[PDB]
Amino acid sequence: GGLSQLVAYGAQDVYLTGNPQITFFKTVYRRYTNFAIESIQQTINGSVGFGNKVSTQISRNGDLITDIVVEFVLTKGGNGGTTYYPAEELLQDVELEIGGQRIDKHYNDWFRTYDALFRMNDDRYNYRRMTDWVNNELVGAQKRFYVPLIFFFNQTPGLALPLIALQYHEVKLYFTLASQVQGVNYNGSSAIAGAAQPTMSVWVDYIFLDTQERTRFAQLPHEYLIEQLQFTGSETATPSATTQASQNIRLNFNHPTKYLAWNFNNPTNYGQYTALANIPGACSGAGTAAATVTTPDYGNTGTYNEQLAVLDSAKIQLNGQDRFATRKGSYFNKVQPYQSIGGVTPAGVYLYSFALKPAGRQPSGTCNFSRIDNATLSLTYKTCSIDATSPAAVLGNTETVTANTATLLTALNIYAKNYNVLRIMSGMGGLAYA
Amino acid sequence: AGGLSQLVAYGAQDVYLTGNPQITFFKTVYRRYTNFAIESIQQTINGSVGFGNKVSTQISRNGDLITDIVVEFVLTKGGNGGTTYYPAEELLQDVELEIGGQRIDKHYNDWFRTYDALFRMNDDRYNYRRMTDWVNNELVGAQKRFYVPLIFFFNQTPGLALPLIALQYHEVKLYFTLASQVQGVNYNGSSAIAGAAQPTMSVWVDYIFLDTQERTRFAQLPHEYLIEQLQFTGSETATPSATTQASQNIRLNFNHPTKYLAWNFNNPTNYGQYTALANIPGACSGAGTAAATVTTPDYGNTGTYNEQLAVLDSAKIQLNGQDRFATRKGSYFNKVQPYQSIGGVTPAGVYLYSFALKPAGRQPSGTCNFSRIDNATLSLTYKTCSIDATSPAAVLGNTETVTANTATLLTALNIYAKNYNVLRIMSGMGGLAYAN
Amino acid sequence: AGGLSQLVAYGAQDVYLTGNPQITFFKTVYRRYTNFAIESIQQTINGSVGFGNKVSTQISRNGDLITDIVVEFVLTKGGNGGTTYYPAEELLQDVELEIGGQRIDKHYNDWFRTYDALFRMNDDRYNYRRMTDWVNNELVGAQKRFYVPLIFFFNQTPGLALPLIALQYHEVKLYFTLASQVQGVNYNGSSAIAGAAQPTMSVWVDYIFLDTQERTRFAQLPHEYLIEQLQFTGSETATPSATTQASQNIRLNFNHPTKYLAWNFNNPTNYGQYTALANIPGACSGAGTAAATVTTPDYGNTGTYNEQLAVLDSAKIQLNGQDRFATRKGSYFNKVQPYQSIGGVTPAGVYLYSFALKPAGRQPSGTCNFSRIDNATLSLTYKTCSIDATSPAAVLGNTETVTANTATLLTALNIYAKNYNVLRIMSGMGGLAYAN
Amino acid sequence: WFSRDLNYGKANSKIWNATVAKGLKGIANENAEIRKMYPYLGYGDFTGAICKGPNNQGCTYYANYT
Amino acid sequence: KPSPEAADFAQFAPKNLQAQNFLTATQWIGVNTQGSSLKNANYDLRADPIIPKADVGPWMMSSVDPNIYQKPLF
Amino acid sequence: KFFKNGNVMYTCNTFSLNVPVNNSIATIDFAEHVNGAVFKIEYNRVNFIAPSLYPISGLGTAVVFDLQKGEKASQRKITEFGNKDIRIADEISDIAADDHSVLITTKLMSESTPGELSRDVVLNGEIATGRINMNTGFVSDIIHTKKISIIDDGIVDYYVKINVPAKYSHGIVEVVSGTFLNDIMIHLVRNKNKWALMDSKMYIVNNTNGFVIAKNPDTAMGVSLLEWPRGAVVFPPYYNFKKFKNVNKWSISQQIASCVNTSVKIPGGEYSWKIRLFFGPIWQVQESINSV
Repeated sequence: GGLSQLVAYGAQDVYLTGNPQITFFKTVYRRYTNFAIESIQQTINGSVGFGNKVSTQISRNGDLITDIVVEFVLTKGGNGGTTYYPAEELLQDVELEIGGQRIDKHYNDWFRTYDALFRMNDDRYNYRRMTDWVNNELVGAQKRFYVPLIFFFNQTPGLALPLIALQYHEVKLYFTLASQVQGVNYNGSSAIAGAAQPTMSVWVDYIFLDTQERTRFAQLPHEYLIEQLQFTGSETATPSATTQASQNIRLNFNHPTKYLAWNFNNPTNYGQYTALANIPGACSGAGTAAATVTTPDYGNTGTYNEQLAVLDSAKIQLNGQDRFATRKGSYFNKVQPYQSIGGVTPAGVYLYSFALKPAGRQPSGTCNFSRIDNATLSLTYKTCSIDATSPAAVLGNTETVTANTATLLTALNIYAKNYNVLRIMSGMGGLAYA
Repeated sequence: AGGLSQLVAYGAQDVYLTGNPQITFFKTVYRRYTNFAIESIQQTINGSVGFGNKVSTQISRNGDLITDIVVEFVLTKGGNGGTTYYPAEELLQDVELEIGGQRIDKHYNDWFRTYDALFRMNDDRYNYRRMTDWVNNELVGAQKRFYVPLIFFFNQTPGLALPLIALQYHEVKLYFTLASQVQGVNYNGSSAIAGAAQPTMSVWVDYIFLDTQERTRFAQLPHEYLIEQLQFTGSETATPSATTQASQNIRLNFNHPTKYLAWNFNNPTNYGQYTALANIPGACSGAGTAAATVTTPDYGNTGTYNEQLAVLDSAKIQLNGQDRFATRKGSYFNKVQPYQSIGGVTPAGVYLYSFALKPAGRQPSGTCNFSRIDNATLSLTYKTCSIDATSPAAVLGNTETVTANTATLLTALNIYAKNYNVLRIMSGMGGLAYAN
Repeated sequence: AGGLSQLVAYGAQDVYLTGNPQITFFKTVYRRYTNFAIESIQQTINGSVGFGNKVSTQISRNGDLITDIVVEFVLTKGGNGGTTYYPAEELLQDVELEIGGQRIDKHYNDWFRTYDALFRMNDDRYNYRRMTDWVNNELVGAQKRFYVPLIFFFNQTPGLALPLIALQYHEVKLYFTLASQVQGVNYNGSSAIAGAAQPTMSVWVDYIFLDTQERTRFAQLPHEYLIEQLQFTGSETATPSATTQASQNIRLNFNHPTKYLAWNFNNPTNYGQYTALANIPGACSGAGTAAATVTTPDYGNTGTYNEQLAVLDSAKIQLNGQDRFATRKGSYFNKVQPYQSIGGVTPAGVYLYSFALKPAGRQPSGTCNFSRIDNATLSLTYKTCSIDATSPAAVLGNTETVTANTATLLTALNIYAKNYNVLRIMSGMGGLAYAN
Repeated sequence: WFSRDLNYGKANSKIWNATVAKGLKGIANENAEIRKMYPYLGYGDFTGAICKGPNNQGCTYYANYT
Repeated sequence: KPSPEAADFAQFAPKNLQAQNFLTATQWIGVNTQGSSLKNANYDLRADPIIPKADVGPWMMSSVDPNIYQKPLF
Repeated sequence: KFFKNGNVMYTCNTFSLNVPVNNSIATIDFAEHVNGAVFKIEYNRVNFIAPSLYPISGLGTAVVFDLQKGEKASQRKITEFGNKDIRIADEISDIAADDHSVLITTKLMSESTPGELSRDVVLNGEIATGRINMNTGFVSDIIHTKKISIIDDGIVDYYVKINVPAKYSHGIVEVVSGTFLNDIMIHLVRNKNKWALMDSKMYIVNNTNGFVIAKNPDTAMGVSLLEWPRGAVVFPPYYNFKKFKNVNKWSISQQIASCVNTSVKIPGGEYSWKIRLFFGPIWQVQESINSV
């Protein structure tokens, strides 16, 4: 039996079984501060609706705050396949304020970008279930949606906001709701008559601690290592013929950055990062005579066929010197997230990491843009010479060209995820660097 | 150029990141370990293996520690493609863990489905079905060997392995109750399949062989293990027929530091149906064509993700008459809670509420100790069951608080609690450190 | 009400979890880390890149340590949709790694396929497929850039990065043999595709730059890296066509502490084929219609999960004439061992047996040290290949002991072992501590 | 016994231990030397620099030490 | 004759010279790799006692050098 | 297992103005490299042997003093009322005398000048004695330091550290075992009056008045104290006693507090002691001392 393996002891084992340190079959657990978690509803200040801006103030029901889940009730105006992440399209942005200072702000496209890069197969499908319709539901169906916030303090309890230590500073969230949500109140850009206004509520996860730590938290100062999102928008030049565009985009960032991520999108259709084409899942009606390449088959908008993406190559340059030699676009869509995250990134979303494992929270390498002159991201575009309606060319052409409908991906969104420090002292909170 | 341009881009904002380093990422040190070997050995089964039979096995002390245990079944299906739904664990009806004559834990078929539907979450679950079901369109007469792993506290991790050599004054047994009816193998619905073969079973136990000095220490020193338990009793649902949303106040009788509460609404006539059946793809037998019938499921597609077929509207859990949290809609427990606590895809009709931050882990991360709570209630609100299940335009085209008329078939309610306890081993005998 | 109703209900069963607390989950501490920067630099390939050619590259000392290496290909597909199956992986036929002129590891295209089949799980192997194959129903003429990450001991974790700064007198080199036949690019089966273009290849290497206090530490101090290496020699199968279940005793030539063994039964003319072909959708070219032929796969769907098409009935490992464990059926090594030891899903035809608790991890967790085992034999029992592969009624209707008549084409036997060794670096040179 | 694995092992150990000691003395001498060369802390515009003078006067980030 | 290689002198690049190591490096890599070999040894589990292989006969001697890595077990 | 597993306990200790400041005037710091697992320190025929059975054992000048009981620090943590030597966080696993059941964190040295950073071991383990129970693990949270600096002139400055939070008790700076061959036992009083020969008792307790102590058959060893912690901010009459225990087993210790006080704390930080050790013939030893 297995005893025949134990007798097989040798010289190579002085590095393995000699003077052992770990017993694998008797585990030691750590004792932990007694706590309980509950989530409590917050009150939304303002009228909830399409294009409205509302806010909320987190009541001091507890000791620390972890995750926050925004829920929406939407009524769809289309049939199955006519929606694509409608809860997130509506959640246009969320601003995080602690004590009067801006700590973060996330956008609807950031939520889609974050999902596209950092969530895995089962939690992404789940995420999709929480924010979209996935069972072909038809016109008039209603669903309650849940959008967890990505803010630093939300998915790792170790950064929970210490309200017990912030008795003087309020924590507030400002919510911008989109005026146009495809498949809910607009069909493409056309208004859907009879569309209902959304109903929204925000649930906040409160932590209650035992007496002994609540005191320690209340009395001692704290330095939390927290994350921020930096974002500005740009526009692209995406030609159809005779040339490959090349843009040198200024990266206006200023904190130790774990990674840069960016995408190319058509602002009319939320989450569309690739060209439309007359191939399965690539446009409305694809495969039959009614196929049109100006409107997506929305529920299948996300694809993995990078042939429909516009990025031929990209390079980050710091103070006139290349950060790395030019890499092809598929490098940033499939290899960097393989190395850095270990999941799949859909076509049209790109990542370059500075960190070894940016998906985690333990710092593992940063680019500090506060101590440079100029950083740019050079983007080389594919020539959009392919007829989007001819599968023979869409599915069978060369690397450096894409579909003529790709020229609509004129919006460039470059994100940076950085570290900062949130200091808490005497009931007051705020950033150490800004 | 290159990384050097970043390497020296040092500023004040780095002093708390790269100033005064403690950890080096490019020079790992591995820790040496006490030697061992793993062997899988068959146990003798006492009793006759067959449908509806109850057998037991004593775990032979072929080794020092016990980790995983896998039950083998050999089954021949009586149906064709899509007529089975995890039959290997439907057959594994009950498994009771007894150490020294003391019941330590007991799992049921439905729990195995809920665990797989709740905690097991990736390719692991596909590979799991590969071990327990027919996943390749197999036809009537196909025969396969199935593997149904046990998920007791010592099965999921080597760190909690049973210290047998520290338990020399009594044995450990496993009691196996096998189902009398298994869908697609000897019954199709309630109709017997003539000529169906009896199952063959064998129970494999994975033994650890320790080195010389380690066995002495394990046998001579006292030990404590932090272990999990499953608490379960059944109940009936209060699902309504029309014009109303039923309420049901279910008194809970749980008693130890609890990691989570999970439950599902089951159709008792067939294993694993946690949702209403409907004439939409995969939601009933024959779905999409004239033969569609909403009283019989499309067995192999029994699990679905359509919340509209999930009978629970909202739920609230009370402790000592006080709300533990404000009422949530069923979707919170089906999607939001497991997203936060587990990170996988829970199918419709399966619901979770956790106390632990990460109940999937072994390291305790927050518990509700029901040993000090004299009462608790699970308050359920049902959906109105007015949608005609046979009309996909109505099933796929309606509001959230109304479900199919076939939801009324979900008459059995299964509420589970998973808790911690402590296993003490002293002078050759072991047992639970806390009663109730 | 709420969270305080749970904290006040504090008791005895809480003491061993909450008494004298050691951690609190809501205020963590992150470690301060060494200052470094990373970049990918392209290396020069020595030699003529082409099909059937052998080239090499030498890693320039442009940095302090090395980790991930990705080999890039540009291919033009010669066939249409479904005619290819990991063509970048098939092409990357043989990768040999040496330090200072001593070879320390050697990987094959079939090993890459085995490793992916066993160790990657969910959307990561999907992403891998995206990097190595055509996954979007691309048509003939499509030009695609492929990435094949290398999986050596220093490619999976930064902790095992190659200390080139400490190897100023010894070189680090990779030798690449490229396949002469790539399905769907150069050949359809054995038929050459006229006009197929030669590949373009480049190798991108992840360079780590350290700051001065640490890089000098790395440069001057010796290191002992506890690393993984692959052991492999190919053999041949003994698959019977009829009337018998053949036995075969294969001598294993392994000799260092080994984490696990893995093996497959393949058709050398069809890269990645580890199962028989059958007239079942995805199981052969033209499957399901009159054009179905069971001598040629529907290549892009070559990987399957239907073990009925496998040839392995059972396997046992015997050491020095004494059985290591009782004989198990082939479905055990395909489904249960990866469930217990890795956590993913292993496709049909790929089998493993672990000696380790966590063979997918880097830190040792149990090994079989063949350096002191005189006779290591893997004993196989084959399935009888009597099922007419063209009749799904039989193929999807049979039992575990019988397989498809087309199964006899799996003539090559590939048995792998992944083991530990120690790579020592000192005073600018390096080499292995142990050899056998 | 002839014991090839112990005669080469012991000899390798002597060199390994003599050599690690040399390397350890080396890095110890360089850390000692640089603390003396650059005995000061940096200022707001040279935030983590070793800086040869009491004021900025000679800062670099290519010879950082703790 | 070896005048052509460098000129270590009063000054250096910023402590980047690490070219002092070559002769030590050659000596250790030569001796380094250890040859474990078990060509003729116990097929059993128990550590059957070792009788030292002294050369007591004039002629056919063994060069097996018995295994010193077998724990008693039982 | 409870007997071979190392652990640590976290506590919250937040106290304000009830913390008399015991001024840790002495500290230890290092600027040398690490080593493998033995120390062989010599100069001027003065040898120190650390056999790695534990971090220091033998010493002498072509002589030895004992086979066990080398220099060590040992902290006797807070007692119920000084009833039993239970909670002894001892630097050396003297009881085993062979299995080095102490975790070592840094093995620092240079020739002539070793260092050491180590954890303690609880001498009693997990048992109970008398009527009083004890700790759970075998190693406590207290750490120790040594620095031995050999001066060319035969003077060997020996420093130790104990680091224990919120302490109240009796800390042993050095336990040393000279040979039984030391008939002459003398000390010099701070009054510079004379050397006193104290051989009538073999139970000599030297307080502050004892400036330097020396013992010898004919070749001598001297012990001169340099520094020890004290409350030096207010200088109250705090229970701070620096004294020797001079019996066949020689111990140098300092008391921090009485077993029961009114209500006082202590910072519980790092505390070090500096002792000057030196060797040679009685003539040279006394001649060096009398330079004072």
